[PDB]
Amino acid sequence: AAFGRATHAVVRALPESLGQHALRSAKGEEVDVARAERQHQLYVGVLGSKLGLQVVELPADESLPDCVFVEDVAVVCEETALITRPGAPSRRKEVDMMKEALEKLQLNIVEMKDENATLDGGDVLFTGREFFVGLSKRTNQRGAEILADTFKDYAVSTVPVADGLHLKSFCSMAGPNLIAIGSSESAQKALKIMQQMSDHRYDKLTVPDDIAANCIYLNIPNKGHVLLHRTPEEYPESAKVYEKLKDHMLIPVSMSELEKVDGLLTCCSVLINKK
Ligand SMILES: *[C@@](=[N])([C][C])[N][C][C][C][C]([N])C([O])=O
Repeated sequence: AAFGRATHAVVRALPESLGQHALRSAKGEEVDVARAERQHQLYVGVLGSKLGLQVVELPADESLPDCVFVEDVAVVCEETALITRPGAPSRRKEVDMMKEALEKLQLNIVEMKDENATLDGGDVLFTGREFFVGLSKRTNQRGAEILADTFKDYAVSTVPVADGLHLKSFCSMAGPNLIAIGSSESAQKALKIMQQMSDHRYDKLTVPDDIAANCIYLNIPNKGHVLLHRTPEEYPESAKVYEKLKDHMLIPVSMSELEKVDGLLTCCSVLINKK
């Protein structure tokens, strides 16, 4: 029953249409869809092959350029699964194949139908003891409330998010009571507004680069602490910090191509503890 304990992961293959048609907050370089396919296969390979997780791998839909970012379509807590209503109208038909696959895992599904409420999963931080929900261009106040009710079991608190990002675009959990946090002003501000709002003090793992604050933390059997982090070729100074976490089974994972379209590590799966 440890924080980070998982048995299944839900992942979705990226469509060829992601190369040219995936939403991306800024203009960047060309997407090597092949390279992004490799990088995705290596991501899924760690979770399933190396870490023993049962992986649910959904088929790529071409008409949904962003289908590979499954995090944004669902939020799982305990045995309940909140099916979101993404900020991006064009992204809502990913809900459908995720819904149907969460049904095969026997999860308690609650759907966000409220035509006014929006929520991207990436805007949701779950520390194990409460919820922090980002308010952004993808997630609204009304979306936060529906989440607050689905999991009445947990305290929800909201924090304001800048630019064209998610809350987890600069943070995530690095272990039980350890939030990975970016060094930027925007990230520090966010964290401090989160700190004041809880009846608990979280330890902080501060890293130079905000994007590299987005890692995946798992507590898998016989292994203990496991952490997938952005590779040293990508963010060397951030990898330096993780490297110090000695009781953690550090796995470097590349996400350079998908990053072009604002894809980070957490975005690409939904983690599930089936007891
Ligand atoms: C991750 N959860 C970051 C918080 N989601 C990134 C989604 C990127 C995608 N291209 C989109 O929705 O625009």
